[PDB]
Amino acid sequence: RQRFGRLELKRISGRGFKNDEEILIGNGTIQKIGIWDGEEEFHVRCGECRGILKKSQMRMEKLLINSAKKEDMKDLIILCMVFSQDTRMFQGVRGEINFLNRAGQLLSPMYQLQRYFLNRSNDLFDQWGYEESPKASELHGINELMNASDYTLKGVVVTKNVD
Ligand SMILES: Nc1nc2c(ncn2[C@@H]2O[C@H](COP(=O)(O)OP(=O)(O)OP(=O)(O)O)[C@@H](O)[C@H]2O)c(=O)[nH]1
Repeated sequence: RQRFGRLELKRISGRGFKNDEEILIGNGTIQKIGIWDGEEEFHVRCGECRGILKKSQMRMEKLLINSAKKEDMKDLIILCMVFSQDTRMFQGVRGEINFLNRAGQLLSPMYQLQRYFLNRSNDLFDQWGYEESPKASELHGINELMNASDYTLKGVVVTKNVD
């Protein structure tokens, strides 16, 4: 099991293979990043929100989460978008990613990105895009307010709390 900031993950399936790549991100800077290749699925948790994450190389394919405190839902979605290394997430960077840690050093790129988008989720969501919500009975779409809606952040769905 693994941790990516407040994101907690447990592998469900697949294997990732990391390759160092130079990535040209949205603010016109080149970052060196271990890019994970391959299909992978993870149980994911952030605080009280739990879900299933499906990803492939630089692509979040699907994110299924439960209803929870909105701040936990939103952070889970963002952390999953960053963790999946989605190209839309890389392209969403506008500002600088030059955060210093409590030690005077630059955070590593993936941790810059996590810190950046948790701070500027609109830069991510505007870049990410919306699509028609699934109409499968047990799922609904979710907008940037973490409200159920007819449109959803692409690839994200929420389960209803049903007894
Ligand atoms: N897609 C994918 N990402 C992983 C996997 N394992 C670790 N990561 C992520 O890849 C990055 C590098 O993590 P590691 O190789 O485990 O170790 P690290 O380079 O010291 O980085 P940290 O452990 O996060 O401090 C981290 O952001 C992890 O979240 C994996 O199996 N699949």
